[PDB]
Amino acid sequence: GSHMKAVQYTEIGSEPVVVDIPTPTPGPGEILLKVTAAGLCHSDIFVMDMPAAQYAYGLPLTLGHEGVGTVAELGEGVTGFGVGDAVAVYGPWGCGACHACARGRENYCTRAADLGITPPGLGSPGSMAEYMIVDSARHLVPIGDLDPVAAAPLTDAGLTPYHAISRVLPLLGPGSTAVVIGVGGLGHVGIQILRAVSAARVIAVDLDDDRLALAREVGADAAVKSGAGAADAIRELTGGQGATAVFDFVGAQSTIDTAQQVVAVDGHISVVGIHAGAHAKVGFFMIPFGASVVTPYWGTRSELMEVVALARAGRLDIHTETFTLDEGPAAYRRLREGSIRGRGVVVP
Amino acid sequence: LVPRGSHMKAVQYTEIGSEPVVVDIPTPTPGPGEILLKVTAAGLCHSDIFVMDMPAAQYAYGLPLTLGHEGVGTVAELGEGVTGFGVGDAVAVYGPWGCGACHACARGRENYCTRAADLGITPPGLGSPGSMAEYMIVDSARHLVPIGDLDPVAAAPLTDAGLTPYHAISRVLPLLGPGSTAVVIGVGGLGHVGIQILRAVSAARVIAVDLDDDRLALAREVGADAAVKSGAGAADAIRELTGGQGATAVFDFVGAQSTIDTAQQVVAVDGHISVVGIHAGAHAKVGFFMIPFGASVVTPYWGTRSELMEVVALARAGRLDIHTETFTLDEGPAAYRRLREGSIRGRGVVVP
Amino acid sequence: RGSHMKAVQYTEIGSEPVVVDIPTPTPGPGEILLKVTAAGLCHSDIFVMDMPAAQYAYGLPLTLGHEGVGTVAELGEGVTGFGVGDAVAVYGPWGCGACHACARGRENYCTRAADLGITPPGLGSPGSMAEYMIVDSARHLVPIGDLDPVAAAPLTDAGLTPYHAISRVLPLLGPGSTAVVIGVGGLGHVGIQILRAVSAARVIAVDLDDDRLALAREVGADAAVKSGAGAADAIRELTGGQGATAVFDFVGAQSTIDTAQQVVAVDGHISVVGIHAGAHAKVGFFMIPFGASVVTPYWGTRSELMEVVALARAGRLDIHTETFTLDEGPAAYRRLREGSIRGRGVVVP
Amino acid sequence: RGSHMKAVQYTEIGSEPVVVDIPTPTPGPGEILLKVTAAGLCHSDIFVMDMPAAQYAYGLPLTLGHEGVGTVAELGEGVTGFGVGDAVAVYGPWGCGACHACARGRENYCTRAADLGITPPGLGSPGSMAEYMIVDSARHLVPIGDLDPVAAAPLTDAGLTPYHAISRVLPLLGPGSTAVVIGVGGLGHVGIQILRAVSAARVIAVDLDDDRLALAREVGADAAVKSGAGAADAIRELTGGQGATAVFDFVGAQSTIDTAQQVVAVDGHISVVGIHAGAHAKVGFFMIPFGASVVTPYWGTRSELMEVVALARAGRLDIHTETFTLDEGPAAYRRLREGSIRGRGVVVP
Ligand SMILES: CC(C)(C)[Si](C)(C)OCCC[n+]1cccc(C(N)=O)c1
Ligand SMILES: CC(C)(C)[Si](C)(C)OCCC[n+]1cccc(C(N)=O)c1
Ligand SMILES: CC(C)(C)[Si](C)(C)OCCC[n+]1cccc(C(N)=O)c1
Ligand code: NA
Ligand code: NA
Ligand SMILES: [Zn+2]
Ligand SMILES: [Zn+2]
Ligand SMILES: [Zn+2]
Ligand SMILES: [Zn+2]
Ligand SMILES: [Zn+2]
Ligand SMILES: [Zn+2]
Ligand SMILES: [Zn+2]
Ligand SMILES: [Zn+2]
Repeated sequence: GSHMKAVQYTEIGSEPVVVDIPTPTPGPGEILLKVTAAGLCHSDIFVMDMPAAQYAYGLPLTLGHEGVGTVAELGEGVTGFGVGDAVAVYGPWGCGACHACARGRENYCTRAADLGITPPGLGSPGSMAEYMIVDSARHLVPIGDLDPVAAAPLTDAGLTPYHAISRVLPLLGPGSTAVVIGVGGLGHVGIQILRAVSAARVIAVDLDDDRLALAREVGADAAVKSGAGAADAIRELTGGQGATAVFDFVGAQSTIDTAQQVVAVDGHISVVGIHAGAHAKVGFFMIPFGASVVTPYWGTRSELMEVVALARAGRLDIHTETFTLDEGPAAYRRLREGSIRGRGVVVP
Repeated sequence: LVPRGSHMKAVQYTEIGSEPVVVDIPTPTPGPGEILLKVTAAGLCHSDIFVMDMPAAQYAYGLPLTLGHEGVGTVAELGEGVTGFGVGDAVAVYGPWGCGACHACARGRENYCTRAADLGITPPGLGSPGSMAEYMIVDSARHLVPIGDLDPVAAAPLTDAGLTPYHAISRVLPLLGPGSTAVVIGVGGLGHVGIQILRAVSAARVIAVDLDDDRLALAREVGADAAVKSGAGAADAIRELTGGQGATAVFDFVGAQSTIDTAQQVVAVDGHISVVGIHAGAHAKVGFFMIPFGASVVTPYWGTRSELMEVVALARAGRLDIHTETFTLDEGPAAYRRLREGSIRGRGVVVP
Repeated sequence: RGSHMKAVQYTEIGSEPVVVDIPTPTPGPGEILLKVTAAGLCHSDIFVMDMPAAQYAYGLPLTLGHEGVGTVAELGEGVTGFGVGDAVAVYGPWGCGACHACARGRENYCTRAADLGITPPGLGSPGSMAEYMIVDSARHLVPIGDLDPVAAAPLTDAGLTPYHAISRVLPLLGPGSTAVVIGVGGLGHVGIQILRAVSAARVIAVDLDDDRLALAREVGADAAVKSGAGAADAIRELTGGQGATAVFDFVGAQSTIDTAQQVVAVDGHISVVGIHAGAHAKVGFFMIPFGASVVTPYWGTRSELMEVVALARAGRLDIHTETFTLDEGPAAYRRLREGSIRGRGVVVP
Repeated sequence: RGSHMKAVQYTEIGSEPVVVDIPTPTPGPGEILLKVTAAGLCHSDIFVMDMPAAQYAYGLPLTLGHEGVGTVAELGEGVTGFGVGDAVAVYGPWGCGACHACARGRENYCTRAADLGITPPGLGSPGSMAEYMIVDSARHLVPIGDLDPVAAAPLTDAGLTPYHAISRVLPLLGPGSTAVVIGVGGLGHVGIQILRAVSAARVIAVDLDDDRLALAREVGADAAVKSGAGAADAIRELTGGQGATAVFDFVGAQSTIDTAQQVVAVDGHISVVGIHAGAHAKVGFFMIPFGASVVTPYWGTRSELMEVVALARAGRLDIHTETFTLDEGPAAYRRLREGSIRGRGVVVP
């Protein structure tokens, strides 16, 4: 096919539309994938709600940074995969040559911004299209016979909480407690990860009893309703010792405040969710001694392989709702109104 | 609506600036050479809105005016001397009446009659009584085209929604061979038919341009090879699909200055731009280094009689799928309100 | 044949052309070397040399002359179809020869020439204003037989360009049709001759001078009226109010384009042939009659140039010429700028 | 490359084609050497090889193959426009390139080719049924991109020839028109697909074989009629009493031409594309409807070949092919002679 359907963000303030664009051809070192599943996440809405001044990803933009597909054509000199191999796309592309990239932590590449290296669906053409280009073979991770619909969320919904947990995993030994705030998209996977790679007790925190009920099924040992009573409730569940780690996937100021009120001495707060302006206040007597705080970014490539390994072993169960490519824009309206059970996935 | 006597219901423009109204007016009787039709379907056109929005100083079609220049019906009464049609024959109304005697008319191109203006010959619904009524007069048998057993609702838009794009395409059809690209701007009442015509009478690649995801999907449904969003990025998106070579012909059914601007930015050397949609003041700028060499531009008008016959032949062969919404005569004014807000999917059609 | 040759070149922006001594070119494979017998002057050369430093994109130094006629001097490797001594005219608007437009015989509308940097002689490539010139391919040579080269040089542009413009709508110009010619200078004077030879259309001329109107009548215009605000009414006066089938605007000013839009007939045509930067037709509803198409044509096709040469060889095309030597080249361009050349200037090396 | 190559040649009148070794050609200036990727064969080759020895004057030996496709292997001196590796189809009816017909983009109707001895490859010049082939000029190569060469080879004749015949009267084939196709095995099979792609004409297929008529319906024929004395009555029955706008007779027998004259419409057209020696239409008053033109078209133009390639690459043209190796060339011609090839045989060296 000389052209292909793609869900694109074409102008500021408008809804994404299904438009026809040229089918890309892989240059030297590139790989062309036939997309088999493309995930939607709230970060797409956040990007699409940016005003004209702040948005810096160029228009038009093919959406979709949660991509999985099969190798369709290999660019010149690309060995490592064969036509038909099922692969997941590593999102946070880096330069590959800086100290951070050499350590595997391409998500923390120190030259990507200066060089204009952007992830697919966030500056580079995304996965919500019949075909997509991947810049390099090192940004492809094999998935074997993993169902592509289940695999697509793993590239962000799985990778991002996995990285946040991995940053302080040595603290989550037996006897530790991990608090998960927001047990929807990412927190649901975070709970499953915590139970798989650690023996820590998991406390779920969310506004909706519906979300709390599911959190208990996937391993959460206790559930608390979000609000002004959450802090007291969490400490009541842990005596007065606090939570070794708090993974806030909401990112609102109120949830960060709850995290700072319950984190243990020498603990950790991970601000994963994004609410513009929300921030933790790290100062003496405003947070326990030794309790570190960070805003993590996506994850490393080796962590993506580990997330795939968890899924192939039956340890990650991602709730998905499938959509057609033509249903792409409709799916984003569904995501906007919070009417999607778990994760939305477009199957071209 | 069961026929009931010497008066008929009609949708009329009666005073400047007001909405049209349904009225019970006398049923006309055909004079010698004329034909009385029982109307079976009357289509709504955006040009009706343009006419009804003209100020008193500009409007020159007389009041009251029975609206509707998109008419099909059945022969009800033959005027004196009229042979060639029998009572009951299903016919489509050729709209752009001409004098029939000038050089243009002698070639069938009555839409370009050079004497109609001087003689006061005006089309039904645009100066003469239109088809949005139970009955209508047609001036001459040569302005009737048989439609056979075609469904009236689907046949009525053929007289303008089909005929007008068909004529614009026909003007440069020899340019639209295999390997050519035809750009269609607008997938409304006319554009969604133009796409189908291009697929049926040419091997050109068809790229549609519109705003709504619904319109772009409609374009693909009716046969467009590709569809892109209108606006500032439309020109680049088209040239991406053409490999930067430019479009052989651009058919602009919107006619806004921005869409004409896009047409000039994508038209190929020696190509064509057809400005079909009407926006007052909007115009192409045909000058050196403002448009590619040899790229011609025209504002076409309706179509020829032989073209209308060819449009009916396309419909009877199953090559035209006209999207319609049906209204009653009493709903006529409400239908025009729907047309104003652009909530009519395809073409609105009144069925007496 | 000497190793050096005389030529006239545009050498630096904003300055006048100068006479120079440059190496005589040698034809590579596929090319043909001509001994120039006449090189025509054209106002388009002034337009090119008036481009500011930034806007000019035709390269320096540039041997001028895009109206070239000569005799075959040396055949490049593999070139047949012409023999040494054959008198040929140089087809100007070189194309790639391989795109759909080129394959249809419309090289002037080649869709690849710009991308490939293919430019006409004298407008990017070495022109004809020199003792010798290189032609890239044999398909850009047209035989002229024993036709006087001074007469043939203007045919390559002054004849080909109006001929193409008329040819685009010739089927409209049957008996009873009317063709309006605005401007009876170089191209319009030839345009009238063409219209009389290939059609039975009534020709009405429009110009600004009593002398120009009288010239128009002499070359076959049935009527002539003065240009200006009253021009449109004056034409409609002669046509009985019917409007003109086609309008060929060889001036191209905004005022003449405006006139053309006021006189063109329903389902007619307007050809904007003259070049005035910024002037353009306004093609929209209520600003132009229904069905009246408008185009800016470009030069002409190769088969059209053959037909122009056939008209001239049959005694149906005459173009007033003034002759200059190569040394008088820059002088002739001074004359061209100040509009003091009657007809077309031709340089004879 | 090796100093010699295999070629399927017609070396003696009345003989069968044989695989012989001949020197590998080298491209002179302006020429292109192709490595052949596909060489189609058709009944025109059998007709040529059936010419009696009494009519033979010159031409032997002849490398067969006028339906050639290949990749550029070596560029002659001065040739630009293609690079080594480019996939190209060979335009068959070579012309002089300088006459009016050639300049108009109708080299198939070149008026100088016969006098100059310019013959098509495989029909007077070395054909494509060999490891390598010479093309005289770059303008006789048409790029095909990534189109399968085996699918491209038949289109150089089985596609181009019906496309040209239809194109000659395409403006007549509007909605409401009827096109009759006599002989739907090869050229007519592609002609049916062309008619459905470039027009809205109703297509009536006429043939002797019931299986070929079923295939005709599958590729766009609206009706099927048994060829014979009753075909004219059956065709009229299908069109009322109106007749067919155009009749494309790919058989060319006297009986089929007679049927064409009995069904063509007033002001219609009859295209005699197939060849049967001595068969002809009788164009005279009351022997054919008024205004119905008759012609024997020849092959097609280069721009038409580009359009045929465009149709094929868009998935709108399909002909069944059976591939043979170059060593099997004679076997392919044996199969063709006994009429057991479905679609088109293609030789792949
Ligand atoms: C990092 C950006 C500011 C560009 Si965001 C939040 C609009 O999404 C891109 C990566 C997707 N994702 C989603 C949720 C959380 C995170 C995270 N904590 O890294 C990342
Ligand atoms: C000087 C220009 C920039 C306008 Si130009 C590159 C189009 O002139 C040289 C091409 C010859 N010629 C001269 C006058 C008019 C025309 C025409 N109307 O075709 C063609
Ligand atoms: C040498 C032959 C006398 C057999 Si002849 C010119 C029919 O074949 C040429 C080869 C192409 N082709 C095939 C069939 C018909 C036509 C045509 N109608 O031109 C052309
Ligand atoms: Na637009
Ligand atoms: Na027969
Ligand atoms: Zn995401
Ligand atoms: Zn890096
Ligand atoms: Zn209308
Ligand atoms: Zn008239
Ligand atoms: Zn000139
Ligand atoms: Zn070209
Ligand atoms: Zn053949
Ligand atoms: Zn020739």
